[PDB]
Amino acid sequence: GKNIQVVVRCRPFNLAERKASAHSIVECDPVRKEVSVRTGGLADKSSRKTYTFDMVFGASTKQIDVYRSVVCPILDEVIMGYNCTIFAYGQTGTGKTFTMEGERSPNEEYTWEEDPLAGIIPRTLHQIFEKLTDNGTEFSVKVSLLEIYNEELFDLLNPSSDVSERLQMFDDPRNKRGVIIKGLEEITVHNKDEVYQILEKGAAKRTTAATLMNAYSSRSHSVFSVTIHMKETTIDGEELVKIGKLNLVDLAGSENINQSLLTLGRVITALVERTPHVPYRESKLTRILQDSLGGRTRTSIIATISPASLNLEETLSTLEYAHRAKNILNK
Ligand SMILES: Nc1ncnc2c1ncn2[C@@H]1O[C@H](COP(=O)(O)OP(=O)(O)O)[C@@H](O)[C@H]1O
Ligand SMILES: CCN(CC)C(=O)c1c(NC(=O)c2cccs2)sc2c1C[C@H](C)CC2
Ligand SMILES: [Mg+2]
Repeated sequence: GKNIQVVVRCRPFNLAERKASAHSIVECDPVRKEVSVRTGGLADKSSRKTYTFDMVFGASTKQIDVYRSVVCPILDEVIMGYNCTIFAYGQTGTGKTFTMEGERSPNEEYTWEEDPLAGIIPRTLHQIFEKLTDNGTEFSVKVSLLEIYNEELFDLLNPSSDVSERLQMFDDPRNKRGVIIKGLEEITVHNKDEVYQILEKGAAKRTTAATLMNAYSSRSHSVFSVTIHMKETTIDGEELVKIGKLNLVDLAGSENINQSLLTLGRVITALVERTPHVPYRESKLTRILQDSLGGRTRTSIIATISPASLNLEETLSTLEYAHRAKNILNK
């Protein structure tokens, strides 16, 4: 057994909000694992709504804080031969993509491997090599990026095929939580010095999918997957063979047509209510990620929220959803 761990990350105010002397309606207390939301009142007299999570990260949280506290422990587990998934869930504009992918610091100040704005995916890839290269491990790394837009499936990493070619999926008859995606490419990442270019290619494929599909970056779900095959020779000369898997899933924005997002919510409702039928089959996303939801994968949710009063209602909606999720048992 193990419950799904759910963490909240509040994003900071941006330029416009900061010059507009915006006041945060959100207070985060990481030590009591608590986010408090100002639901009407004033900064003078106020009703507040409070929520407890597995972790909360306030507006001051940096990319390094998330990597150290959330990602390292999960990566260690994938290195031990486990499957793990991290979802980012939240309204458009609250930092899902920032969290999972990150941005470049302006004016070329950093290399990619040192950029403070690097998110979970590049930091993860960089550390896999940095951990396994030096200790005595023979290992391979494959990555894939399967994205879902309007219940069709796209491979965003494959450098020799166009983005507009949809893929097909079927059930795996060997394993039962399982599906085969015909024609999804697993790209072998030979060393840390091939990481950037692989991701750059996918970036370029993203730009075009965006031209072709309306509000692609908001309405699409992406699943970036890393697989590590490892033959470890222990200092005692014993040879340990293991398979680690990590899914990094950047969900469609949750703001109030998206069958996968609808079904995700229904799948979570079913799992926390222990309704005996769980509607996995009702969308591509919940079929692909069936094992992440009441399955054998260690699963974490980062719910991204905003400090601004404008987003009160959607912030509340994110936190209620995220808060339900805590009750789901995986193994
Ligand atoms: N923790 C953060 N620190 C700095 N900027 C952030 C943070 N979270 C989100 N942002 C900023 O907010 C804007 C939108 O974030 P983005 O990753 O596109 O959100 P989403 O993917 O949820 O729609 C971007 O300008 C991004 O740089
Ligand atoms: C900054 C442009 N890049 C990196 C090429 C990204 O947008 C990006 C990622 N970010 C990054 O790799 C970085 C940010 C800052 C330092 S490294 S991770 C990722 C992509 C795109 C790809 C489709 C899937 C996974
Ligand atoms: Mg985004």
